[PDB]
Amino acid sequence: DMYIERAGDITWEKDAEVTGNSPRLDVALDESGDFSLVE
Amino acid sequence: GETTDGVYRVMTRRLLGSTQVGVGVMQEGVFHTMWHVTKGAALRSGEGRLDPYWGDVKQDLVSYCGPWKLDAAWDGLSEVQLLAVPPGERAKNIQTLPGIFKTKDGDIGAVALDYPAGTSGSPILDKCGRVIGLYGNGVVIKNGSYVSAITQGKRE
Ligand SMILES: CC(C)Nc1nc2ccc(C(=O)Nc3cnn(C)c3)cc2[nH]1
Repeated sequence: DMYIERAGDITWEKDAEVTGNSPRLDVALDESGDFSLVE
Repeated sequence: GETTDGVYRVMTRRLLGSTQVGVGVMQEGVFHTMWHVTKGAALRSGEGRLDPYWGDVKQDLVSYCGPWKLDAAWDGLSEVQLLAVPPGERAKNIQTLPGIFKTKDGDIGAVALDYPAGTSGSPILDKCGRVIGLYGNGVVIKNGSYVSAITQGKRE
């Protein structure tokens, strides 16, 4: 049995940790909702 | 039970101890999460029951108590925030500029942040705090890191 617990408010926080890159990737989505790399 | 707007953890007592399988968003009385988290199964909120209302395995999304309410979109230009809710750790906002997932049916925004599978369902936000999508359905790239799509549903 699955259950839910509150974890916080949904807000934009100024001066948050800024990380992560922005890659342009060619992908395919299958009938089961799975993404795969197309190269 | 708890119907307050906000981000929630999705847990189970079926495995060892209490295990976090995913995250979801409560908005306008509707609970929104990714399909692979709940597999469409019913949820418990305190002493109340949340029954599924809509779902699609291809979109990897599911809504409880009502129809999908999240309708904001990434504008293709601005940086966004992943309000990550990791297992056993506090809610943490992480800002990044999304990349792209090019598909035969159109481009989709994508966040290059890597978090455990238990983080799936955590919302991605725009400057006004509106939910533009959910994190957790993506791909494993060359260097072994995970890159997730910004997954958004349709509001009728
Ligand atoms: C690369 C590794 C170090 N990290 C990593 N973060 C993940 C987040 C989600 C999933 C995941 O399995 N999603 C999914 C979406 N749909 N389905 C069926 C399954 C995997 C992950 N791996």
